[PDB]
Amino acid sequence: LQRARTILEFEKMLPEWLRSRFRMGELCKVADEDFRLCLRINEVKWTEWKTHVSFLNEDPGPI
Amino acid sequence: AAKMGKAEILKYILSREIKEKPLRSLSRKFTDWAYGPVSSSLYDLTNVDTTTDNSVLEIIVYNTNIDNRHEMLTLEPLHTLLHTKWKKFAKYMFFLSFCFYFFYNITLTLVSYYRHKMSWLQLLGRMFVLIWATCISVKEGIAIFLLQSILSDAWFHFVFFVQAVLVILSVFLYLFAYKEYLACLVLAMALGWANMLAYTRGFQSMGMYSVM
Amino acid sequence: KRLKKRIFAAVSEGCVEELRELLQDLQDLCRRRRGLDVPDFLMHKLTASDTGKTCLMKALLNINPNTKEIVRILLAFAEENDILDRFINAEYTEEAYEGQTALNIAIERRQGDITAVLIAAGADVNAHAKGVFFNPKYQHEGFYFGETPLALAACTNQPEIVQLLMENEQTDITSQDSRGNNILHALVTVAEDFKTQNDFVKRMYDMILLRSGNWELETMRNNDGLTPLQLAAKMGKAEILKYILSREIKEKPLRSLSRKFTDWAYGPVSSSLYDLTNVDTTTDNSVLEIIVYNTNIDNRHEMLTLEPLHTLLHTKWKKFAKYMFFLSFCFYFFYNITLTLVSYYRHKMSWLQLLGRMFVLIWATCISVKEGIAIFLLQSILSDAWFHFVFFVQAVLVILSVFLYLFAYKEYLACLVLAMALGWANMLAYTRGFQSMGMYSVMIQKVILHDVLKFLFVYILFLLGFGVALASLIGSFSDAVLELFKLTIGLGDLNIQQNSTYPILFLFLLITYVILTFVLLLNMLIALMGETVENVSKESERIWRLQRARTILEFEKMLPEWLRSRFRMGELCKVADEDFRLCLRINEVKWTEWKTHVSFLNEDPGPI
Amino acid sequence: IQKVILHDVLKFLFVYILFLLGFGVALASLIGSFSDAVLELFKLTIGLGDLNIQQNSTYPILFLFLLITYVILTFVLLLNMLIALMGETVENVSKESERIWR
Ligand SMILES: COc1ccc2ccc(=O)oc2c1CC=C(C)C
Ligand SMILES: COc1ccc2ccc(=O)oc2c1CC=C(C)C
Ligand SMILES: COc1ccc2ccc(=O)oc2c1CC=C(C)C
Ligand SMILES: COc1ccc2ccc(=O)oc2c1CC=C(C)C
Repeated sequence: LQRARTILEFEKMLPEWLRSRFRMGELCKVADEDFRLCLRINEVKWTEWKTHVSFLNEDPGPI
Repeated sequence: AAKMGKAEILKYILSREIKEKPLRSLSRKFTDWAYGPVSSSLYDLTNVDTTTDNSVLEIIVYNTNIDNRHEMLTLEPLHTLLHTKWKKFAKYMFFLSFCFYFFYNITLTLVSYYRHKMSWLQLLGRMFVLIWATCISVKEGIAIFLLQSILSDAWFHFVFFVQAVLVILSVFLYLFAYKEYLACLVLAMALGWANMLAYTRGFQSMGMYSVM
Repeated sequence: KRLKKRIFAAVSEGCVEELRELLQDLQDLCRRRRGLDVPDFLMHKLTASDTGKTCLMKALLNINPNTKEIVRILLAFAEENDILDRFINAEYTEEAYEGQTALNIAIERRQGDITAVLIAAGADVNAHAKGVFFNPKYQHEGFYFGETPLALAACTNQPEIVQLLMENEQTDITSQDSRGNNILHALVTVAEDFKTQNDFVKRMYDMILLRSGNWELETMRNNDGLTPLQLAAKMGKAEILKYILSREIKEKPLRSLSRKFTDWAYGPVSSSLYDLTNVDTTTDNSVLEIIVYNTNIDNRHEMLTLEPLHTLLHTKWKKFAKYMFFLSFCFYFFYNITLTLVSYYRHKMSWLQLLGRMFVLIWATCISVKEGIAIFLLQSILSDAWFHFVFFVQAVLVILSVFLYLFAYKEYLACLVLAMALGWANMLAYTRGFQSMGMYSVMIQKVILHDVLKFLFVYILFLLGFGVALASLIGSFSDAVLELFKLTIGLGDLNIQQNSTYPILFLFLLITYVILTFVLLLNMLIALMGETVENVSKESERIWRLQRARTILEFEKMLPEWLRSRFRMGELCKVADEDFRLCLRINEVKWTEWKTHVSFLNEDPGPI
Repeated sequence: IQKVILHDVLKFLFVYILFLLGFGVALASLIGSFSDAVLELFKLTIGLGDLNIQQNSTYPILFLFLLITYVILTFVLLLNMLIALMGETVENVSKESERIWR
């Protein structure tokens, strides 16, 4: 918790145009006429086996 | 859900994947691509990031009255977003903070009793002390004025301001020509080494040397 | 161009009747385009130009409950135009995804029903996927299933689809992809422990192996040079390596493809012959030299409790190195005793002094030769690669000393002392054998040195922190700061207690230093009783088994060749028709598993 | 129990004698010269600080650096013995010394 305060306090110490450069996440079209700043987290699941019907990008490549 | 500390109802907001086709928009944790057992999942940061006035970070982290803050900070669009901010901001800045404050207290004891046209390394060393201690009184003077709390980190904003003001109050006594130019400057340097112990909040090996 | 994109759109959804009339339009497009004879025109209207994705791919990507109807119309449309070979066996042309071959899409989507339709129509079941995705450089970028549709069926846990591909004719089970792997490498490459994977990789290793029936597809080497046993050791896959060394197969027509033969069983007492065909240091690689001489993996203590490994360390210990390591411990101990005697204590020299100096000169040169090889042959320096260095340092400094006597320098005396002082440091490095000396390893002593230096890093600050306040009450600091830590040693000072300025304040400052140091000293013992106790007692017992296991293998390379011919573990046994394998005997007693015994080599149970 | 403790102290002495001999050869170079210096070494742990051998003719700053590393490393080994007794001896003997007493 004491580290987590020092991360937020330092971000207010940055200038405004530094936070524009250092930006976490990318814009992604998740629905029709929608764009959201989104974080990518890659996970590997071996137990839950199912066919995949809810997926945005058909071609799986990190491009 | 962040301010009251409700944990498992906040897991449901940041991981609300909805696979139904007519309303997939009302969802977070989108799946970008899945191939067999390897799947790439886009969590959402519409209000879960310090880019607006409030955020889920500033309400979870900058908060003392609740409870339970370590459990909410292991939720997945939060716990990754601390770690990505740590890897690109503050593993550089906190180590840069640790050196400039360490070279500050080294310079205090050297120019005090050990060592116009002064010596060139002695003049630039005294130049480094005068500007930097005033920056701490300005910086920590704001953080006290903006803000139970003193158990966690609100006391630690005070003591750097105390170390800053006593150096400034010392040289002001030289303008008023008092005897306490010597004694109060010593108490500032002795309290200065106390706050280098307050940079032990980052180091995991120094977790057992906290104040708690 | 509107007609093309409406086909890819109608295929993406369940629009059956829209897809029919588009094909009725596209067939009417071919009647006006009879001049090109439509090989490529039928491809160009059903395949994107840049990516090479086909309409048959596009249905299998987007699984909907009308997918079974979309494909059977497309395959019937491909059959009317006689283009079914190019329409099914088509592939991407991107930099990634090279040859994804829509059969592999249906196998990925866990759709076994539409899988059989493609195979019966002819889907070229050995269609190698390539490209940078399926052969990823980083682990999270892609998925390495093994570049074979037969591999992906068993790697993604589809047992009935393993059956459909294998029983097909031109499956070619022993195929090698890029990187050279079999299917058995691909199952070994992709596995974890029993957590996260409920044993499917182990049984998918099984089901492919019985239908193979031969010793190719498990004695085949990839481009690196490894068999699926050796590659199971190098990557550290634990429970798939339990299955190789304990693969007993009780079926009569193929009992040869087995390890852990049962030699004789009588009631609850059974004698089991494990196998050592490549599990013993008699070839270039082995499962011992790949498990023991390896630092990059993880997990080495778990693989070394597997049964043809764990016994084979113990049998080598009982007949080689409980003799040699105790012989190593005495010759190095008599070495450092002889150094300090001939240095300062004690032509025609004295006879016991001349033979003592004779023992030092030849032996220290042997260490520089022996450890000079082990450095030249070879992250690593955390475990035993640093310990090969220091004996060479102790060897060379004695040799460099006497060379300075040839160059007549003053440093014949001083460098020889530093060699002797470093010589007693390496007798502490013979504490890797003794189990009582497991808590005196370097891994624990590094953690303790980490926890003391950070305590000094607290203590120096409070030494400087209180000490500036001592310097004000009267170098004045350099006199007072020496009085401060000597007070903790026990030097109480009376004259500086009687200060001119504020004697009651300096006495109050002294008593708070004694208390706060006593707080910090108690704060160090909480750090060691809290953290160090549990985890290192797990770690120092696992690093002690491993450090012994390196000393057993290093000693075996120190034996001559004809000594390893004499000292031989295991015997030759006829386990099948016209087969002989060097095999270890392990006698075990099982009382719970009751069964009649039908798989046994020797009918008469006697140890003869 | 008293056999196990005597086993764990003698192996600590078997570490300590080596570091007594190991640092002590470096003490013998900075100036029997060893037999005078090796007596000063363990009496320093008893509490006999010596002033004249602190003022060496050859390299006084090196011998002071050698002295402070002996005090720390012995304090490491002394802490290393208490980890051995709190880690192993506590659980098993409390199972064993109650069964051997009955
Ligand atoms: C170093 O990044 C941080 C920093 C602070 C915290 C605080 C709360 C927490 O539970 O997690 C955190 C992480 C994530 C660490 C890793 C290794 C993903
Ligand atoms: C990166 O700079 C730092 C680093 C750490 C601290 C610590 C406390 C504080 O109040 O101030 C700090 C500053 C700002 C100083 C300047 C000169 C802008
Ligand atoms: C003394 O033989 C050794 C030597 C080293 C190891 C290292 C790993 C391991 O787990 O087991 C080992 C054994 C077997 C001991 C017995 C009593 C069967
Ligand atoms: C059995 O002999 C030993 C024993 C232990 C060691 C230890 C390290 C080493 O590098 O060398 C050794 C030798 C070889 C010495 C000779 C004279 C052939």
